[PDB]
Amino acid sequence: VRMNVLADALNAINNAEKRGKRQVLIRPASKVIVRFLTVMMKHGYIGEFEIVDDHRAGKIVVNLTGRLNKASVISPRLNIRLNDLEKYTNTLLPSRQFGYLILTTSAGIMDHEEARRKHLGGKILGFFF
Amino acid sequence: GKPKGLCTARKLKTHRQEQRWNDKRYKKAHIGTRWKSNPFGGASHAKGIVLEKIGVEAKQPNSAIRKCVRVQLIKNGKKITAFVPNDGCLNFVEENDEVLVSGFGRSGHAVGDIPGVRFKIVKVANTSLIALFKGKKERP
Amino acid sequence: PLAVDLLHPEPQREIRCHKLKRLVQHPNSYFMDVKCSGCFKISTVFSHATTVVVCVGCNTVLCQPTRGKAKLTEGCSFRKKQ
Amino acid sequence: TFKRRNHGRNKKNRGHVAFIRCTNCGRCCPKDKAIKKFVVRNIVEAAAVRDIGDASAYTQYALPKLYHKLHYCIACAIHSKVVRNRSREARRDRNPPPR
Amino acid sequence: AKRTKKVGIVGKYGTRYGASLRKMAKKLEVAQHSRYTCSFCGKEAMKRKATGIWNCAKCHKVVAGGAYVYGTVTAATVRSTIRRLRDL
Amino acid sequence: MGRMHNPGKGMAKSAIPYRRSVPSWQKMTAEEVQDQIVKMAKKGLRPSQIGVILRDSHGVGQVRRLAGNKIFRILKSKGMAPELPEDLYHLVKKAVAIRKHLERSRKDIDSKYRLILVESRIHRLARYYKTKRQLPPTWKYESGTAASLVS
RNA sequence: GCUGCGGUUAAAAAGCUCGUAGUUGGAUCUAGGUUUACCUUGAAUAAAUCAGAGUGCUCAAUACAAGCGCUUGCUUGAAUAGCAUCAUGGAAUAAUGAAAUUAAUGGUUAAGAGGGACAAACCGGGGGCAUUCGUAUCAUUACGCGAGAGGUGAAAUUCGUGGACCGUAGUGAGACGCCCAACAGCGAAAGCAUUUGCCAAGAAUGUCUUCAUUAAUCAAGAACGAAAGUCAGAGGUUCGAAGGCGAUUAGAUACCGCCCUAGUUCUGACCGUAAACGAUGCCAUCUCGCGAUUCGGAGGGUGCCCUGCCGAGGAGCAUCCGGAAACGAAAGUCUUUCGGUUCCGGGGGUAGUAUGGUUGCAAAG
RNA sequence: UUUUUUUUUU
Repeated sequence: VRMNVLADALNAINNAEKRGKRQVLIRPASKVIVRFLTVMMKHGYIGEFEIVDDHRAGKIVVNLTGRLNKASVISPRLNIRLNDLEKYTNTLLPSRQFGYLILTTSAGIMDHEEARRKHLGGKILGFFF
Repeated sequence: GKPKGLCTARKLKTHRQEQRWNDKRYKKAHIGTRWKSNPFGGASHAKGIVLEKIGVEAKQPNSAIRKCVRVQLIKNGKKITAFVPNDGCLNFVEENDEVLVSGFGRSGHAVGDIPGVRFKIVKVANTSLIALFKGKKERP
Repeated sequence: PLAVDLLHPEPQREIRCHKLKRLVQHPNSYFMDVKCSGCFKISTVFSHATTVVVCVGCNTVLCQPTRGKAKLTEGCSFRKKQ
Repeated sequence: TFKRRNHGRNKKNRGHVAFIRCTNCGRCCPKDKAIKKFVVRNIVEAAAVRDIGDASAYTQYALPKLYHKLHYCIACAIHSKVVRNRSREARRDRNPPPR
Repeated sequence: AKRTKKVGIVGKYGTRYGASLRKMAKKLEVAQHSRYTCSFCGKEAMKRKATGIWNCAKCHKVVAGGAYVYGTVTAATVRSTIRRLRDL
Repeated sequence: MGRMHNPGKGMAKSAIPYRRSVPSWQKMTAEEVQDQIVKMAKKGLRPSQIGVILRDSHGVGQVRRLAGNKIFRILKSKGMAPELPEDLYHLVKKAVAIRKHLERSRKDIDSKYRLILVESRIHRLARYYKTKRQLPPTWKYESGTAASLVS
């Protein structure tokens, strides 16, 4: 039974990136997936993507730029306080010079740098680098 | 795989406790019969009375007769076998002597080629065995 | 190949792809108006019909259910309704 | 150490396969595991076909044949040299040997 | 409440005659004191009168059956054989 | 078909068209189709068969698209809902048939296994319908009375 | 080992399935140009200790002091940091509720989730009950034969002129379904194979049919579960534990041969264990090429052939990555660890032993 | 056809 569309999507992206493919198809698309991909694109780790509509959950087609090392989900969505954000980033990200921790906060889905700028905690969604 | 849900704290904690008992160290330190089984009753040393002097054949490939002594502990009256270290030190130990006994070093396990001996002598007649061996002190 | 247009698949591949695994699902079935020699009444029928569809007036069997597409009675033709 | 990928049998999609009794030993061996040999021979050895023909009571008689399907357990097959051990690489070859 | 755990009807025998003998008697005692569906009126009203005699309380039919069961397996197979021969 | 108690990873299902509009050639009216559905319900057919007949003969691809409502909803509004939902009714009927078969053949261990699975499905479906208030809260599947209930 | 271990072979996947608690659960409602849960900020929150600011106790551990003028004096430090409750703001994520005189009157979609329906010269050693047939083994009858037959490495025990063994033709019993028969099929697993009839069930495929989250895994709980074994009743052909003989041997309580008892078979109950093995738990998802094979479908040619055809199986050889390696298209997508969930392991023994509990007629589980 | 053994340490 499927229980994490984001986990499936990120696994598919990772596999396609490893194989060196130029496009990847993501099944059950969702708002969370779209926001995650938007953050990745804004930081330049993927190209453009299209949301194919089929009167159902829909699909996505993402253009891979051959620049992403790993995009992983963190389950369960543990609550991250602004005080332990530093510990979580040090643990999960390869370096302090690159890589992003994606959180969902009351403001919205963003990366850990923007969350620290706005002094927001929240539940962790995943990370990419 | 282990549970990963956000509300599985009870399962994780209970499973950890259940499996800690399959750990030799944890079980040895929490079984409950430690005091009644350990001859020293959880102490480091114990005073006892020498009953006889015995010789223990060293394990293979070594060959020798280790000079041990049978002791009865005062605190509980349990019988143990203790090693008399150093050379010719069995002479200092007479029968019906009050000896201080300590562990052999491996926390209740045999040491070296001596089989089944887990204790050694530290003092005889309130005198240090090392002092007697070195000649610092003499038999009371 | 690494570079494949997942957005615009080749029409022949889309035809020779499973109905569910296409980019957007589309059934391989269709509705057909059937003409039977005789009464010459056009009758709409589902391609994969599992019921014996019967002429309203002339009471002649038009299709026979099968494992896949329904089998049309001999002498009856069909045309795909748009 | 696992010697063979098929574990010495030919059992796939199956739980249980009935056994056969070997030809020599009589041991029970699963039918997929037993070494099977279909043998078609002349009813009379090659050295006596001429004698039988020259003694034939008919102008033209077709000499019949013996058909035997033989099942061997691994032990009685190796001993009889119906099958032989192979190198590690040659073990994976599945084509029948030349006859 | 369940009065007896396992003895059931043979609880009348107390501790006598041996466990295995009482166990053997239990099956047949239950069977002979049970009520069976009549094949004529269709109601569960067949009761044993004497060994081999089964009377229906409703339709008043008397049938020759088993000693402790309304019908026996051998009689059933014989009936099946006769019916099969009749059909073919 | 899917897998509930069996190891079947089937991939055969209807693929509804992307088009949500009635075809131009489709001239049956939204009210006429409702009348046809009520007529078939009078005759005694259930929604699964009503839809099949409408698709095979009358050319109605999706009654939801044409009439704007699901067949069971139409029957409910017209006050023709059955006592038992269709799937529950069929499961109960299957259980009754398997039992009747086992009364005769008591060595059919496979039939015993199938009965166990069917009754487990019955109980789960009944729980769901009781949650949705489609069954009386005290409704319970009784082996003895199930035959009359489903007949 | 939550972060963060391992379970094919090193210890470790329950035989298999159903199932309550528990855990976990698809997508979807203002993008643009009522409740909770959670996060932020405050409030309430003894010292000593820990961290930490200041300060030449001669340094330090400490301590909480002290430093300046000039006398009648001034100024000081003894900081700051360190579940539940209340309040504030935030409205993503995750749960939860609303409707079966006017107004657009009020039902999200129909999951490459799940269930149910409908189709089929459908598919199958799937299951059950009856039934038909076949040689063979054994016994026995009739007829012929004439002295060996059987068995082994060689023999012997054994059978044989009361005429065996061998032939031909019958008769009877019980067991078993050869060849076809396969890297074939079905079943949850255990397992399943002579013909036919009946009974209920099911897979896959087809589907513009229906319901609409009904789902995954599952402590306790429950069904099934090879062989042997136990109880009762029938059968007792073959083979055959135990037993008895003949060999072999130093011995031979064995291997070999002969005669056999329980058993092997049927019916109704027990037991619940196997190297019950793929020594690999289940559900979902992604990653490679090739040509074969079983079932169904689509499109053509003449049951067969073709379609680099579509699904679903069961495999094999071109195999990224992985692995201690053997090897694995999963045992890969894991220090770049993190989809959900159940069970299990923690150096070797003692030991699956003792004791207690429970199940069983016992054996034992 | 038969074919059992090979003290301790190094």
